[PDB]
Amino acid sequence: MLNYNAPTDGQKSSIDGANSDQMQTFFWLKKAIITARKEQYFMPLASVTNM
Amino acid sequence: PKHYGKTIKVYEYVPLLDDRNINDQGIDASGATIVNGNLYGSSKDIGNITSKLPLLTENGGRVNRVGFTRIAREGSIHKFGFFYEFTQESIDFDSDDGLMEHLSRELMNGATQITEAVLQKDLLAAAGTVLYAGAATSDATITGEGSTPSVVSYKNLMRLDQILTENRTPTQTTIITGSRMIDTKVIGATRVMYVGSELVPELKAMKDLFGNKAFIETQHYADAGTIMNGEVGSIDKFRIIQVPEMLHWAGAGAQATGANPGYRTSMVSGQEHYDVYPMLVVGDDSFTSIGFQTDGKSLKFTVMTKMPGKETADRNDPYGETGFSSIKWYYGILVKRPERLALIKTVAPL
Amino acid sequence: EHLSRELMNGATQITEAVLQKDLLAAAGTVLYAGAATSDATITGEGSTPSVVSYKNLMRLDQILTENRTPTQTTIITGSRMIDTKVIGATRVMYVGSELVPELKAMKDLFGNKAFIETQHYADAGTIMNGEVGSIDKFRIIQVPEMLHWA
Amino acid sequence: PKHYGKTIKVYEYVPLLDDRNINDQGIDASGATIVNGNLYGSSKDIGNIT
Amino acid sequence: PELKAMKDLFGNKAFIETQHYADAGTIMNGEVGSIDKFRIIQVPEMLHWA
Repeated sequence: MLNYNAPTDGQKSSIDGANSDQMQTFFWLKKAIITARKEQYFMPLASVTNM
Repeated sequence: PKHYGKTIKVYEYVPLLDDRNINDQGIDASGATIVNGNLYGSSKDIGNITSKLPLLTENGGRVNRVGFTRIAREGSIHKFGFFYEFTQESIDFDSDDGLMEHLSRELMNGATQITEAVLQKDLLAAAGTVLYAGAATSDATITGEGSTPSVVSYKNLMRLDQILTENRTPTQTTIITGSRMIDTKVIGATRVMYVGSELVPELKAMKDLFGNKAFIETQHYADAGTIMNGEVGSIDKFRIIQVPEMLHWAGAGAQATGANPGYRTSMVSGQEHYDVYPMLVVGDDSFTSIGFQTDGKSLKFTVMTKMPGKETADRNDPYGETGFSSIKWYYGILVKRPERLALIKTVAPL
Repeated sequence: EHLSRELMNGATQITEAVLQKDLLAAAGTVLYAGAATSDATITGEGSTPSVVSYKNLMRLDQILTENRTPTQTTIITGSRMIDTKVIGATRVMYVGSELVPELKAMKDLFGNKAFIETQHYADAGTIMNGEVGSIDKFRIIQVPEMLHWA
Repeated sequence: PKHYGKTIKVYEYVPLLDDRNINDQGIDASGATIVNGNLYGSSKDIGNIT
Repeated sequence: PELKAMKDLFGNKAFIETQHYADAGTIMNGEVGSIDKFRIIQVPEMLHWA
């Protein structure tokens, strides 16, 4: 039987030969995880003097 | 979607100043090449910061250079199913009608329970932040005998809270201010933690730093507060939820001698070993489910039923006296931020 | 877009660190916990470890009172709700994340607990950002990015 | 009711995943016959479930 | 009496009499108190094995 076994691992699909492999094995979300800016406590305390 | 394999991947972008950002683009203030690109890692030393500060003269050429990095994640899906079969005489001559309804109901309930267990074990396996009670460093080192038994304590919960706060994990709940009724006390807990039914007595026996009772039951703060489903109490900053079907590792602990003071044990290969219990904490946006042709749901169940008759007639059975029923589904999980999952492994009293 | 965002975030963080280290360097009144008289004399092993205690905070408040430093906060009187305590903390203190367990485990002169959590006085009071509690005259504020000598 | 003797009887249907469910209709994932029909009893062991 | 002499995990009094929670609650007939999560009812004619 023609089987899709585990192309990512050592196993290969039944239809694929010695010189072939699957073009698309995974899927991409396109939405990246990001980290927010740190908070700062000391900056609001300062008062500005013009130079 | 279809025709894309059985895997989903995603990128994560590391900030500039973390230790995970490793590269060779660095150039220090003197202009010489340097090993690390980021100015300084997650280091709070004043000496290191002073040494590695970016300073400029009037003419600044090729003085300070930086770099960046990104990380990738992945997850996969699997397939499950089971079935049963019967005859026509068993249905026609049986004492009570409606047996098929009972069988179908039990089949569906079993399927749902198996789905829940499969999800829970994956969540337990994929935990990122792990603490071991006592002096243990792994599952095999967990024991209830010796100078330091592997039992959860107040300081372990405090350390878990400190780590979660450091990871910038969001808080689930809000604090509770007191009411006017006598014998009612305040509880400032802001996170939710799930425990099994076996660990509750040990939590009840816990004491805080000053020897007072640490486990506050729900009847104390039921007024002026909202009680979650299955909640049993609150310790420190966590609110305890009791899950009926919480799983555990049996026999994963160290070998048990005759000096056992009353903790649960199990027999593995003719030898007695201790048990390990999860004490799980799940943060917000930690994971997501993968749905394959589920119409926007986590699970979709497919059921096929064939009754006895001409459709079941075959070469092996020319009369067609058999039938069956089956059910199957797809499941998979993707973990985005593993650090938001927390776990505390400990033994439980008998 | 990602590169520019991370660049700006790093710039802001660096400026915050520089301001904090300058403020720490420019301190006028300095107390050393324990019997230490300098950084090299600070130690954790011996008859008297150099760990903060109640008397050090009392001395700091006394020195600030002698200096005629203005007060930041007013006291809090009791509330009607059960299990609510009164606090007369008057000044604001910034500590790192590492010192919080030590502050929580600290006890006063007579053996009782000194640290008072925010849940007790949240009613009939205002809670500042990143505040863990109040000890004696000071209200403790936890700053994630506090710098330490190593 | 009258004319039915002196005895009353009823049924109770046990769930699929109980330990009281003892039967011979069992085939494992490999395909070989096994003693127990229910997948697993009231066992919370992760190893056994896996 | 044996229930009244019982001690809890910390060594304090486990038994709680009805006069404490008679207000803001309904006292069942024959109730003498409460221990843990059970409400104790005293039956005059409880039988025993001798």
